[PDB]
Amino acid sequence: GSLTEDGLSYKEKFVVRSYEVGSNKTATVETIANLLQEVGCNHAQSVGFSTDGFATTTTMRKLHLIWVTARMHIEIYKYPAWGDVVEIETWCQSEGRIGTRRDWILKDSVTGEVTGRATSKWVMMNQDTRRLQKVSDDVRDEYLVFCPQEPRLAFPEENNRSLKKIPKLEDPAQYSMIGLKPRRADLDMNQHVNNVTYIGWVLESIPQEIVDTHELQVITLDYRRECQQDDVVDSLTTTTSNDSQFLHLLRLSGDGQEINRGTTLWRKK
Amino acid sequence: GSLTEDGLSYKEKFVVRSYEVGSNKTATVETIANLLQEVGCNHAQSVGFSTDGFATTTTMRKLHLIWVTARMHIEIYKYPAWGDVVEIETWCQSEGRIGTRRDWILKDSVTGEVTGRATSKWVMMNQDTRRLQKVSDDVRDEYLVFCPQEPRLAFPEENNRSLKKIPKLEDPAQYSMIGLKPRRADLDMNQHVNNVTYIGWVLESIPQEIVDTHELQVITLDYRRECQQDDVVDSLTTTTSDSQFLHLLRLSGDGQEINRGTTLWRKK
Ligand SMILES: O=C1NC[C@@H]2CCCCN12
Ligand SMILES: O=C1NC[C@@H]2CCCCN12
Ligand SMILES: O=C1NC[C@@H]2CCCCN12
Ligand SMILES: O=C1NC[C@@H]2CCCCN12
Repeated sequence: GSLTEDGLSYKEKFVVRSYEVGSNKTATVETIANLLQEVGCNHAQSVGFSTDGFATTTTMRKLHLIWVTARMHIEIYKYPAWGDVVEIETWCQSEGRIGTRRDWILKDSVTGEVTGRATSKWVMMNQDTRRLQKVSDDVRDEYLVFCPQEPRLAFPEENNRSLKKIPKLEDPAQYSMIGLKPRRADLDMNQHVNNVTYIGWVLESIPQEIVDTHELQVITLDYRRECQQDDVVDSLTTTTSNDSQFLHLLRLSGDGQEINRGTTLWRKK
Repeated sequence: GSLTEDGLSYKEKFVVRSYEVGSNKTATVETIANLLQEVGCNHAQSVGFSTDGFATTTTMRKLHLIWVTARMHIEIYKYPAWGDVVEIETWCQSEGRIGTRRDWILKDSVTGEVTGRATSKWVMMNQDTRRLQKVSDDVRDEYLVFCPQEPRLAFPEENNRSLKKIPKLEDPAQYSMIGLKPRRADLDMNQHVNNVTYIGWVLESIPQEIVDTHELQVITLDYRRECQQDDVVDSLTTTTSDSQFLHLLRLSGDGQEINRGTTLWRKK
């Protein structure tokens, strides 16, 4: 792993491990998600930002401010096989006072073809109060020198799937997985439930018949609230659709408080 | 990763990843366990055996026979930090008709000091009937050429922790974590619940104040039965003492035993 020649992006190669593959002998979407997070963290380290998943500046730490993901969007064309080398490039861009965006391009190291792409929107919030806030000028200036100043988008299209509005699933859901609880492996270095865990929980309510005959092509997830260590979650899915599409909702098992919402698109294997 | 000069052992280096560390900025025991499994799998690949976690020979596949873990024992002296390079060496040894043993030595790449060690006992069984069998002469001859013929033990000391008898926890347990269920990430490439998941489940019933003030030094686990995708498990722990605990995993319904084990923790 290293920053690229112009220092405005970061690249790193990964060799798919035996325990990282699923029922098809290819990397799972959760293996891909961890690798996206790993390369994002290595990028923050390289330019001096925090490495705790909050990618903070010295000014942000003084003010108890952190970066939090509001939306994650991943599109995989080909899942790498066990032992394959995948190259991932990542970069950040400011979206003015709104927040920041981190993009990723996944490539097969051998052919150089783009096997996937991802985008994420991040908002600033006070860690203690949980209150969101627009990005200050001082913080913006600390980061802008590490970003390309001309737009560089992983999803440049006009009506791309990464910007689609996501509705709230209405009861009754077609399918459900109830009483899901995080274990210590589901928490990060700061005892917070990892965003990759939520991807796994969304996918738990997809029937096994879909998982067996299809491959996940797109997953978009809108994050609303954090799930604590002692929280219990219910994962809800309703079919909305050649391809299959689903609408997802994660909510607390008790009061039904919303944690996440999302959509998936699957293609016949 | 590569087989060593004499071809009777396999070595590989790993750089600790950001998502592999815990609340102490060091690798978790589950990160270590996955790396042990990864290097065991790379060893099987290198000499032509199956890479599905069963390490089968051509004769075993013809007879629907597989290798299954009966006991796992891990001892960690120092957990590697994020970004550190850990070298792991692994080898197998036949234990006659009983079964086979896989050993591991973990080292800090920079200093060369032994930061940890592990041992595992494996038994042969028909994958369909689940009936255990003593190892046939034909199968023994297929893999003896890949093993050191003189004993090479990660735990050579007589009366060592890796051989201790494990009793069954008696009700009431001091602590418990009930209704644990595996998700798809908890299954391997063949839709079976990964052995590393059981290590996580044993540790769920340890109080958080132990986890916060101590480091896990030793974990021994005796495997009795597999947990299916739709099974629900209860993890039970009682203090026996450093701090020591006795563990039991059992089905949430009938109380059928899945696993039993012991842990030893050192104050931070
Ligand atoms: O935390 C901050 N804020 C600005 C400065 C730039 C160099 C890396 C660390 N940085
Ligand atoms: O996890 C949380 N808690 C509130 C905030 C809303 C936007 C992104 C996700 N967030
Ligand atoms: O006899 C057998 N059965 C499978 C394995 C392949 C490598 C050579 C020795 N082998
Ligand atoms: O996982 C299973 N199923 C039966 C067998 C008995 C001893 C080794 C571990 N076991």
